[PDB]
Amino acid sequence: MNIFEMLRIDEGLRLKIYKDTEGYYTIGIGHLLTKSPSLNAAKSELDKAIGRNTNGVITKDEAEKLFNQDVDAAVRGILRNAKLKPVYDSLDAVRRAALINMVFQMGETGVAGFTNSLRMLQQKRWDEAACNLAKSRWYNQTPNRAKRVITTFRTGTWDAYKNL
Ligand SMILES: *SCC1=C(Br)C(C)(C)N(O)C1(C)C
Ligand SMILES: [Cl-]
Ligand SMILES: [Cl-]
Ligand SMILES: [Cl-]
Repeated sequence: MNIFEMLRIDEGLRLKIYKDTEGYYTIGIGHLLTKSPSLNAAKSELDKAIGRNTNGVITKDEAEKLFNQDVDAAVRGILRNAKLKPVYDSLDAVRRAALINMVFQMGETGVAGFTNSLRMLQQKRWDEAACNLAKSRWYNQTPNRAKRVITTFRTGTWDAYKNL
């Protein structure tokens, strides 16, 4: 298991524009195109992202390219952020993946806002961090995915992603 395999499980793979859990136009492996309710706007974002006039459909290779960029962007976002960087630096490799996962899903600013959870993570109070993380819109809206990510922070193992 690694961050790519982890996010691939959590995000799935779809080669045609679809709406994510929040109803936003998305493609590939959880690549958010736009929050605009306009399919045309989403298609424009897609063509720009891929560098060609797509019929709202991409190849697996193209999906994986966007995915690579997006994982890179999440890590980059964590390292540039004054709140996220110290937490990330304090974590082991498995828990680092859990933090990247959160940033991939909700964005740098969103995760940076989890002040109390971040402190507990920094303190290595894993059970307490786990409980605090669950007290969120994130957990309530995507409970199975949040449970997997939280289990990863709680245990520092890939147990939540085995047999998946
Ligand atoms: S997060 C607080 C709780 C814990 Br530690 C367990 C035992 C899982 N619970 O049922 C809660 C929600 C009270
Ligand atoms: Cl998805
Ligand atoms: Cl992009
Ligand atoms: Cl879920």
